[PDB]
Amino acid sequence: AEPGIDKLFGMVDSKYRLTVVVAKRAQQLLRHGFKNTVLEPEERPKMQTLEGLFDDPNAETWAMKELLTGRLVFGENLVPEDRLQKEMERIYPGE
Amino acid sequence: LSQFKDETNPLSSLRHKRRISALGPGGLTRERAGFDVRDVHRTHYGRICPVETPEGANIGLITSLAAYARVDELGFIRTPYRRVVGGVVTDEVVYMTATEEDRYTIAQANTPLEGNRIAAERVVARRKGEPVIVSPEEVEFMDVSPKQVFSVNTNLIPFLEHDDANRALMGSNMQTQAVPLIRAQAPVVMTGLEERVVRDSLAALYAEEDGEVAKVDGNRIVVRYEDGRLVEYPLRRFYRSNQGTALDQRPRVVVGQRVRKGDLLADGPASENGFLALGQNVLVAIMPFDGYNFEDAIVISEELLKRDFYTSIHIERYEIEARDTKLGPERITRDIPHLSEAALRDLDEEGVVRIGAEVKPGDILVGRTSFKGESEPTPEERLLRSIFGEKARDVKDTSLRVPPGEGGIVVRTVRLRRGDPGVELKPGVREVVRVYVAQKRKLQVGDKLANRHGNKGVVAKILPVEDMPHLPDGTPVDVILNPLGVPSRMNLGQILETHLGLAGYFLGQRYISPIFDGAKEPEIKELLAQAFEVYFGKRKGEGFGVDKREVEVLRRAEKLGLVTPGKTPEEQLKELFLQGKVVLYDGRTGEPIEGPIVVGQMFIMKLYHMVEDKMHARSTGPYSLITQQPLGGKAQFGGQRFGEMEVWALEAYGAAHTLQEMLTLKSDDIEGRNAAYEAII
Amino acid sequence: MLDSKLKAPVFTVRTQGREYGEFVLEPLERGFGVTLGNPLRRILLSSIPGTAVTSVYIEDVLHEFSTIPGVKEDVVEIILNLKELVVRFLNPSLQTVTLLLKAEGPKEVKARDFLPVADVEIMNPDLHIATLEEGGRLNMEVRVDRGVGYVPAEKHGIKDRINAIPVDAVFSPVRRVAFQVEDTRLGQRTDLDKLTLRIWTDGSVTPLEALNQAVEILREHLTYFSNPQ
Amino acid sequence: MLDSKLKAPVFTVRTQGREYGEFVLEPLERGFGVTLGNPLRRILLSSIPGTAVTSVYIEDVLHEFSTIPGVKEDVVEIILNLKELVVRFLNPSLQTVTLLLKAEGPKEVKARDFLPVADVEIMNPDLHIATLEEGGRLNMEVRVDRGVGYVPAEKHGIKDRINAIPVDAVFSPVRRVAFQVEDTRLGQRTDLDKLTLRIWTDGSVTPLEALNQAVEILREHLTYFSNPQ
Amino acid sequence: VVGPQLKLHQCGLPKRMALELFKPFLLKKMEEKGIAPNVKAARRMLERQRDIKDEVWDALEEVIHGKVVLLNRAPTLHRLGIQAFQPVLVEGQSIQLHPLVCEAFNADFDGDQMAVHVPLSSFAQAEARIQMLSAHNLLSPASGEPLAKPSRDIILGLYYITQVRKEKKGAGLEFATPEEALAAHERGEVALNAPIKVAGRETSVGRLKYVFANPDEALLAVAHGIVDLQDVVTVRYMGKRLETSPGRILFARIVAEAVEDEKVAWELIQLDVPQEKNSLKDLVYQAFLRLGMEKTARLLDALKYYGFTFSTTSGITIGIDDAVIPEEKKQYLEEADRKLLQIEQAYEMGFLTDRERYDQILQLWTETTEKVTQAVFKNFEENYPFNPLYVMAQSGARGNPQQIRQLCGLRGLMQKPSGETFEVPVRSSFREGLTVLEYFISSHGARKGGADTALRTADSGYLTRKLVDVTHEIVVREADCGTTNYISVPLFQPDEVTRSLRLRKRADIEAGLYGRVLAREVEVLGVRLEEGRYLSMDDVHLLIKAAEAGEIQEVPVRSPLTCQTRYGVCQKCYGYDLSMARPVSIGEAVGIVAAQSIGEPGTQLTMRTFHTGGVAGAADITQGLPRVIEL
Amino acid sequence: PAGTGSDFVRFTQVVDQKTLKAIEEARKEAVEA
Ligand SMILES: [Mg+2]
Ligand SMILES: [Mg+2]
Ligand SMILES: [Mg+2]
Ligand SMILES: [Mg+2]
Ligand SMILES: [Mg+2]
Ligand SMILES: [Mg+2]
Ligand SMILES: [Mg+2]
Ligand SMILES: [Mg+2]
Ligand SMILES: [Mg+2]
Ligand SMILES: [Mg+2]
Ligand SMILES: [Mg+2]
Ligand SMILES: [Mg+2]
Ligand SMILES: [Mg+2]
Ligand SMILES: [Mg+2]
Ligand SMILES: [Mg+2]
Ligand SMILES: [Mg+2]
Ligand SMILES: [Mg+2]
Ligand SMILES: [Mg+2]
Ligand SMILES: [Mg+2]
Ligand SMILES: [Mg+2]
Ligand SMILES: [Mg+2]
Ligand SMILES: [Mg+2]
Ligand SMILES: [Mg+2]
Ligand SMILES: [Mg+2]
Ligand SMILES: [Mg+2]
Ligand SMILES: [Mg+2]
Ligand SMILES: [Mg+2]
Ligand SMILES: [Mg+2]
Ligand SMILES: [Mg+2]
Ligand SMILES: [Mg+2]
Ligand SMILES: [Mg+2]
Ligand SMILES: [Mg+2]
Ligand SMILES: [Mg+2]
Ligand SMILES: [Mg+2]
Ligand SMILES: [Mg+2]
Ligand SMILES: [Mg+2]
Ligand SMILES: [Mg+2]
Ligand SMILES: [Mg+2]
Ligand SMILES: [Mg+2]
Ligand SMILES: [Mg+2]
Ligand SMILES: [Mg+2]
Ligand SMILES: [Mg+2]
Ligand SMILES: [Mg+2]
Ligand SMILES: [Mg+2]
Ligand SMILES: [Mg+2]
Ligand SMILES: [Mg+2]
Ligand SMILES: [Mg+2]
Ligand SMILES: [Mg+2]
Ligand SMILES: [Mg+2]
Ligand SMILES: [Mg+2]
Ligand SMILES: [Mg+2]
Ligand SMILES: [Mg+2]
Ligand SMILES: [Mg+2]
Ligand SMILES: [Mg+2]
Ligand SMILES: [Mg+2]
Ligand SMILES: [Mg+2]
Ligand SMILES: [Mg+2]
Ligand SMILES: [Mg+2]
Ligand SMILES: [Mg+2]
Ligand SMILES: [Mg+2]
Ligand SMILES: [Mg+2]
Ligand SMILES: [Mg+2]
Ligand SMILES: [Mg+2]
Ligand SMILES: [Mg+2]
Ligand SMILES: [Mg+2]
Ligand SMILES: [Mg+2]
Ligand SMILES: [Mg+2]
Ligand SMILES: [Mg+2]
Ligand SMILES: [Mg+2]
Ligand SMILES: [Mg+2]
Ligand SMILES: [Mg+2]
Ligand SMILES: [Mg+2]
Ligand SMILES: [Mg+2]
Ligand SMILES: [Mg+2]
Ligand SMILES: [Mg+2]
Ligand SMILES: [Mg+2]
Ligand SMILES: [Mg+2]
Ligand SMILES: [Mg+2]
Ligand SMILES: [Mg+2]
Ligand SMILES: [Mg+2]
Ligand SMILES: [Mg+2]
Ligand SMILES: [Mg+2]
Ligand SMILES: [Mg+2]
Ligand SMILES: [Mg+2]
Ligand SMILES: [Mg+2]
Ligand SMILES: [Mg+2]
Ligand SMILES: [Mg+2]
Ligand SMILES: [Mg+2]
Ligand SMILES: [Mg+2]
Ligand SMILES: [Mg+2]
Ligand SMILES: [Mg+2]
Ligand SMILES: [Mg+2]
Ligand SMILES: [Mg+2]
Ligand SMILES: [Mg+2]
Ligand SMILES: [Mg+2]
Ligand SMILES: [Mg+2]
Ligand SMILES: [Mg+2]
Ligand SMILES: [Mg+2]
Ligand SMILES: [Mg+2]
Ligand SMILES: [Mg+2]
Ligand SMILES: [Mg+2]
Ligand SMILES: [Mg+2]
Ligand SMILES: [Mg+2]
Ligand SMILES: [Mg+2]
Ligand SMILES: [Mg+2]
Ligand SMILES: [Mg+2]
Ligand SMILES: [Mg+2]
Ligand SMILES: [Mg+2]
Ligand SMILES: [Mg+2]
Ligand SMILES: [Pb+2]
Repeated sequence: AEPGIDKLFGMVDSKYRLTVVVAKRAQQLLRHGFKNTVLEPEERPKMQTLEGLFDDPNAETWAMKELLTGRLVFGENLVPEDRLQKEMERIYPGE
Repeated sequence: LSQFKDETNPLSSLRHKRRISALGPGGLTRERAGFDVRDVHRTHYGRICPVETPEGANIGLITSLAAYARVDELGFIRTPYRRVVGGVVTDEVVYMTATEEDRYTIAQANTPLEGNRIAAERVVARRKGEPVIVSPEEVEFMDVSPKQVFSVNTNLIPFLEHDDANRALMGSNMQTQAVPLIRAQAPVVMTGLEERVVRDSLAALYAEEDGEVAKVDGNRIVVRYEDGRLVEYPLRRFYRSNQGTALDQRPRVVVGQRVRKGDLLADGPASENGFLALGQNVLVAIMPFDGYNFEDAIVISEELLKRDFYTSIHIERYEIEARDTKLGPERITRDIPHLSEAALRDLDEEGVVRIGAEVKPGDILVGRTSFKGESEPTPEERLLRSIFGEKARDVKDTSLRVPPGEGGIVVRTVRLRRGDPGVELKPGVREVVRVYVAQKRKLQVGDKLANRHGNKGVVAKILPVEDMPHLPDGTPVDVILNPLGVPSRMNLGQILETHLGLAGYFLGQRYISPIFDGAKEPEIKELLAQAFEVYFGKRKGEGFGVDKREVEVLRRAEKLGLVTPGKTPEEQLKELFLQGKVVLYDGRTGEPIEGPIVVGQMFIMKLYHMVEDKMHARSTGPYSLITQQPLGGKAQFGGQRFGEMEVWALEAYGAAHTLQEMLTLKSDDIEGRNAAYEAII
Repeated sequence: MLDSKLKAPVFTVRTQGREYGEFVLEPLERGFGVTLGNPLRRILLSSIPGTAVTSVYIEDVLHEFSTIPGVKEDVVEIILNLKELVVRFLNPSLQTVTLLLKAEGPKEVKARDFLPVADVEIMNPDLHIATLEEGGRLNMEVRVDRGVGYVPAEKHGIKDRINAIPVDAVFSPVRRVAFQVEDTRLGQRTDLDKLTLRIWTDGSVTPLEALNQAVEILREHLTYFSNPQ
Repeated sequence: MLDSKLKAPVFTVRTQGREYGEFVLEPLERGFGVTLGNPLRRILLSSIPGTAVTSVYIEDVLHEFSTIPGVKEDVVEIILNLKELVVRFLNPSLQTVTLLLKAEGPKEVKARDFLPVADVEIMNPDLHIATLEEGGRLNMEVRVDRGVGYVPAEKHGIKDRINAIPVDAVFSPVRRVAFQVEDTRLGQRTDLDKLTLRIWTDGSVTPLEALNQAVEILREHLTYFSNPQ
Repeated sequence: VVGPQLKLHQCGLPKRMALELFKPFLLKKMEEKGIAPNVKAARRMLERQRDIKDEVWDALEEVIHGKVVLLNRAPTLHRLGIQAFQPVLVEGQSIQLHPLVCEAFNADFDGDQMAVHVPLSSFAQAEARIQMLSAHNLLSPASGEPLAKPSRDIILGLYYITQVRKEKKGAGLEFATPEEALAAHERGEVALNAPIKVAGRETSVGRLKYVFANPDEALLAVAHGIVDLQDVVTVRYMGKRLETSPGRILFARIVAEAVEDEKVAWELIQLDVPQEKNSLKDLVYQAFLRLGMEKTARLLDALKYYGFTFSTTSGITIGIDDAVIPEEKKQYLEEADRKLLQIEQAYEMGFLTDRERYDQILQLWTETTEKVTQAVFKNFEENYPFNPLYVMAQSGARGNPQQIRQLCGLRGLMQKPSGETFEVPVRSSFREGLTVLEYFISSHGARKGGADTALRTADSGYLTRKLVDVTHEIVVREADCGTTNYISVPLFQPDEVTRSLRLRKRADIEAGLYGRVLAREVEVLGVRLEEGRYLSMDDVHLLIKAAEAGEIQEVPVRSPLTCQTRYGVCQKCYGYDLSMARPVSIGEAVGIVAAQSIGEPGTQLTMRTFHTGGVAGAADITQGLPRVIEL
Repeated sequence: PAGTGSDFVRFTQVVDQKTLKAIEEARKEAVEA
């Protein structure tokens, strides 16, 4: 199946919520620039015609590969709705 | 009450022709009705096959009459019945009305008969509708034969007796789906109507009266009758059946041959030598593979394709019209406006496609040029044309292209231009253009083949002759059938056919097994007995005895209970062979298949691909005029339907967006699908 | 050499013509005859090279589904018969040879009717191409190639003459393989495998030749086990 | 070299310890991974020579099913434990070596207890033969041989000392063989066999070594097809 | 078409189909690569088949990486009617489906066609491959029972491997005692008398002869030809001297390997029996709870593989000499035959009413039939343990008790058009000829069955419509609903035989307490089932076992019937079953997940007349779907 | 309204510790003069 799906399931209060986090994480993983990632240097994502997945294959395979680690933060009301998008653009380049 | 002639093949046309249905006029029965009409009433005997009805919504409503059944003076189905005055049975016959049959004590064919003498005191008869043990002295009438109880389409099944009536139905409808193979072949075992079927149907060409043959063309056989006359007999070379299958008469008579009145000069679409052939005899091993023949899946030996075995000639017919628009006539010229000559090649004849040209999906089959907008030109498209070359042909490219799916090689074309001969061109129709395309459909994964007993499966894997199950002597098996599809279904008859088939392979002969009166287990075991010498006898003389493998499988077999412990391998394998199974070695490992596996000659047919098999797949395309949902037709595949049942599926899961998109971005949101594509782009 | 090695495999051969050829080889230690015969059988059917009709061009015929006047068989039955034709050319320089033939009048066009080609031979002379009648014109060009395995006429799509029609290519010279492992009592202990495989061949190559090539394909494959990583 | 030959077998190895050793090799044309793996498996189990206990003689014990005083285990469990013993000798001269051992008193007779034999080594020292108690006398002679495959103690029936009891012969250094053929993609053609066989070994020899010897037994067997007769 | 090596996780979808479906995604990708300058270009590039540089396939292949597609079946009966897989692009026309999931969508491969959809948005993709993936929905919304299991061919494989044989018992070898008994029947077995598998209680000579030290030692001997797998040998596994068969030992490993917690692999497996679909099904459910979800998925294909493999070698096939006829059939027939003459002479006089005759005769055959059925099997059970036919039926693989009966023994009481069954049975089996009238007599009941399927293949949403119309809004959105009004589930049932309490059946209770939330505490066998605790099937196994001893008669448990959340249902009240096995996850469409589980089985239920029966004398109740309606 | 449409989860945002510090930096800036 998929990597630590159980581990993931356990990290949320509701099944359907985990899907919302991943999807929203995959959203910004592309939009603000694909290099908005917490895990990258040594052993993060990888696809084989070269090891080229490092740049842009699947967005959420990353989201999941990240959330499975302890750096993200998914809350009900974590960072005020409109100022988040502003700060993100300010800090993440690649357009 | 009238529909397209079902001429998938000869039997189908013959069976369709003699079919009965209550659905009709209005004065006669409709659809709220059926539970007592749909059942097989008692009187249905020699009158209507129990089994031949459809499988589903229509059942009992549409039924085909029995073999010997004839509608005498006013439509009451009468069946044959011979007379038996006293303990004497006669060769005289009364076509009897369904009502008068109640009046008498009738008996079944299966009653020991010395000739005119009935032979056993308490022998069965059946009064009107109830099975009854009557005495030889009351037996007024007897049944002509088992054949009268069923239809022509059903009587063709080998040992029907051993098959669940439920599944023999599938068998009878399977045959109606039989597609003529370039390599025709009559079954290794037949019932007895194969001949009569091709002859009464009008497949093969028969000789009127006796004579000699003059010329034998691929196109004509002008025979010379001895009466001092000679007639040319054209042969419908490659004509288009309503259903696409090919109808060709291949001459079976050589130059200068004295013909016997009534003998095949040419063969019908699917006959071998006057004998019906809807499939091909093929050696088959009946075991499990690496799940390749999982529920009902069949593994096929690549070796079957090397020989043009299951290949069938089909003919699709594409057509296009030069229409008259008020914007301007649609010309049919070799001018396809926007981009290349390579694409033009095969359209050779200024316009139409050149005969004998291989046409792959997308190539131009015929070219057409219609006008661009509805009434007005285009401001943005005006500038572009000007920039690189203002003067351009301001006409649209609406040319008949090959639909996704496949084309073959053009074989014939028709063009009804102005000044028509004696044709009816419709209004607006400036001129029509037909293009016939033919393609060799080889047996490929996804195709469905099935034997006359209802084993209907689909080809899941084409194996390299290199590794499938192989016999002690080099010959490999063509098809590997899963056993698990035999217990549930109840048709041991296929397993009875494979055995008798095994004998016919080493005995080099074909047999005929009637319906309720045919081969018997002891007779079969007898022929196998003769087969053992051809298979193992040559083995003894050719120079070698038994394997480590051969002996190994014997051990596990005696521990099984198939071979009497103690007897010698030679004698042991005979016992084991008579049982219908022989030792097979896994072509991949070379090691045996622990335990004897049966193998033999089973008649398997290939079924016709309906227009549904063309693997539909649609990305973006047309849209209905009023309802704004996805619609196909000619080239762009129609969209699949997402039904409530399917809706609930998604509703059941948390699939919220997935369900939203099915309703909005995929089918109906005008603005949605638009921004949807571009977004994805 | 005298004891375990001279007790080496006595490869005895028995071959008739170019088609059939038995091959015996014993003694062999436990379960080896099988071990050998099987791979060799797997090679004999797939890896060995061959020759078969790859394309055909008939006088006035434009596609495969036509019928020629004065010719009983239809073009499809003839291109079928051509797949049955087994030719044999002697060396590499002969990659693609077009065999030529033309016959008229009441004749049974047989494979011996093709005009002789210098390095090429036809093992299948009496095979039957057609039954021409009076006024029967048939002038064709059938191509022939050297390849391996089965190649659908669809896969190659051969193009010598635009009105030509490709044929399915089947090249394994080997028609069928078979192998038996019968016990042999050589004096000490009795468990002794005795391998003997029977090879059949279209004539293009020979049983013996085929076997040789086969064992080579396996040797060459055992070599591929050299550079670890 | 660049096209069909450089596309040659990439023999990749993974071996941890002398026991387990995976062996991958791809690409391979149609149905070859299987064609190779199978014979190699048939060789790895039977031809790779080996060494294992073939007979045992206990001090005062006469039958196979007896129990020795001061010795918890029974002769059947001991002769069982001996099948677990893996020895290794250096040259032909060593066909049959009887390993000697004798221990008394509260001791755990381990394989290191056997008196050293000059041309033979015991890889299985700490293996556990017995748990002796007071008045625990155990003096035995365990034979050892070099053979191939599995030989029931019934089939050989070894006879050094009349009260002796034969043991089932486990001579293959190979414990178990495992081969898989999974598809792999090389560009244009997707049908590609990819062989990878897993070899397990007692420790006497190594997976890699075993594989080598194996391929050789097959090579040597493919040359036995040389002199007709 | 079945794709045997495919993993649950994936499905083979034709490249040609993938091209059209994922065209836009492909177009763009073409521009990212040198293949096409722009979209319009890329499009024309693909407008015709002969024009595609194989670099395009590599583009498509790369596009698909990671994305998944949805597949749909003819009747979409339950949520699993649609599943998500990873496309593995393949040649040609057919779609390659995994075998395990063929249980979920009711699909056989004689011609069923499956549809396929493409989730577009990154969101749709997320839910589709996270919560809608086939590997993730393993258990069913109807019963906790596994939906995806080694179904037909795999059982068969896995069964044959694990089975022990039994042969000829002549010389009375009951070896557990003499030392001379060991020697003698060791020698005698070597001789031609005692088998390797003899009933001799402790160890038939087959165990006497061979003892295997390490695990592997056991299989090498097999490879060399000493031990068949199904043979009874002795072996020394961890800490035990276990007398268990080659095969059984191998199976133990297969699982032990599929999941490397070897000891946790032995704790949940019974090698004490041939592996049936039930032992297997159970194996999966355990594996699931016990280890982890995905690790269970590995074990599933582990089985799927060996099952397929062992299967082909076992060489089970079907010849005519396989369905064995009992020698007792001729007796039971005649004995019942002559008894039929008594009933006649008893009538010929004037004793039995015209009716009495009939009902008495049917009784005769209903029993005689039933008699040869136990007979035939008793034959296979005693004489041929390994009959290809019978084995398929005992292994959870394929075959019906009533079906085998129609081939070997006899099919015997067909009913007339109306329903009044015939007076005369069908004396034959399919082995020998089911005669003409026997055939025609048989034909009647065939149509009724067919007529019944047609009225029903009609509307499948009928029943499941009503349930989704009155139930869709119902969804789990909660905090523990604090209203504890509760329901008490019974463990004992009253009237079949008038008044005799009885432990409810095994399953029925399972379906009443499985994964429910205790309303109040319960001190049962020794353990204290705290309040609010979700009761696992293993707890639902404790309660029954306690009711067996006699400590509980009801069970306080929360439920949908007593809910306080108006348009919703809470976690504690729903219970356990998400397709998953933990509590229910908030936001689950429970309303429809219920409406479905009930709309599918309904299709198996009879369909004579809705407000059932027909006015005639005294027709008293109503069975099949007609009643579920009435209810 | 049932699946992810659940107002319970319709709203849920995601963070990187990097964007967490960035937003408190925005709040820090709120201190005037
Ligand atoms: Mg995983
Ligand atoms: Mg965690
Ligand atoms: Mg970065
Ligand atoms: Mg990694
Ligand atoms: Mg790297
Ligand atoms: Mg930015
Ligand atoms: Mg009608
Ligand atoms: Mg009216
Ligand atoms: Mg009626
Ligand atoms: Mg049908
Ligand atoms: Mg009379
Ligand atoms: Mg007459
Ligand atoms: Mg009657
Ligand atoms: Mg009388
Ligand atoms: Mg029927
Ligand atoms: Mg029926
Ligand atoms: Mg007839
Ligand atoms: Mg003449
Ligand atoms: Mg015509
Ligand atoms: Mg005739
Ligand atoms: Mg056929
Ligand atoms: Mg033309
Ligand atoms: Mg222009
Ligand atoms: Mg018209
Ligand atoms: Mg006009
Ligand atoms: Mg033979
Ligand atoms: Mg013959
Ligand atoms: Mg037979
Ligand atoms: Mg002989
Ligand atoms: Mg002779
Ligand atoms: Mg088509
Ligand atoms: Mg299209
Ligand atoms: Mg649909
Ligand atoms: Mg000779
Ligand atoms: Mg000779
Ligand atoms: Mg000779
Ligand atoms: Mg060997
Ligand atoms: Mg050839
Ligand atoms: Mg001409
Ligand atoms: Mg022409
Ligand atoms: Mg030369
Ligand atoms: Mg050459
Ligand atoms: Mg000649
Ligand atoms: Mg030459
Ligand atoms: Mg020369
Ligand atoms: Mg010797
Ligand atoms: Mg010797
Ligand atoms: Mg070489
Ligand atoms: Mg290259
Ligand atoms: Mg390289
Ligand atoms: Mg390379
Ligand atoms: Mg390479
Ligand atoms: Mg490693
Ligand atoms: Mg060694
Ligand atoms: Mg003792
Ligand atoms: Mg110590
Ligand atoms: Mg020395
Ligand atoms: Mg002690
Ligand atoms: Mg493999
Ligand atoms: Mg190494
Ligand atoms: Mg596969
Ligand atoms: Mg595999
Ligand atoms: Mg694959
Ligand atoms: Mg297209
Ligand atoms: Mg199921
Ligand atoms: Mg379903
Ligand atoms: Mg179907
Ligand atoms: Mg969306
Ligand atoms: Mg999963
Ligand atoms: Mg559930
Ligand atoms: Mg369910
Ligand atoms: Mg005892
Ligand atoms: Mg005896
Ligand atoms: Mg006994
Ligand atoms: Mg022992
Ligand atoms: Mg014990
Ligand atoms: Mg064992
Ligand atoms: Mg283990
Ligand atoms: Mg337990
Ligand atoms: Mg038990
Ligand atoms: Mg369970
Ligand atoms: Mg659990
Ligand atoms: Mg868990
Ligand atoms: Mg295998
Ligand atoms: Mg009795
Ligand atoms: Mg009276
Ligand atoms: Mg009366
Ligand atoms: Mg059962
Ligand atoms: Mg009867
Ligand atoms: Mg009570
Ligand atoms: Mg009761
Ligand atoms: Mg009672
Ligand atoms: Mg219970
Ligand atoms: Mg309580
Ligand atoms: Mg209490
Ligand atoms: Mg208590
Ligand atoms: Mg209590
Ligand atoms: Mg208490
Ligand atoms: Mg209490
Ligand atoms: Mg208490
Ligand atoms: Mg409390
Ligand atoms: Mg819980
Ligand atoms: Mg528990
Ligand atoms: Mg009680
Ligand atoms: Mg909770
Ligand atoms: Mg009443
Ligand atoms: Mg009643
Ligand atoms: Mg401030
Ligand atoms: Mg301030
Ligand atoms: Pb609640």
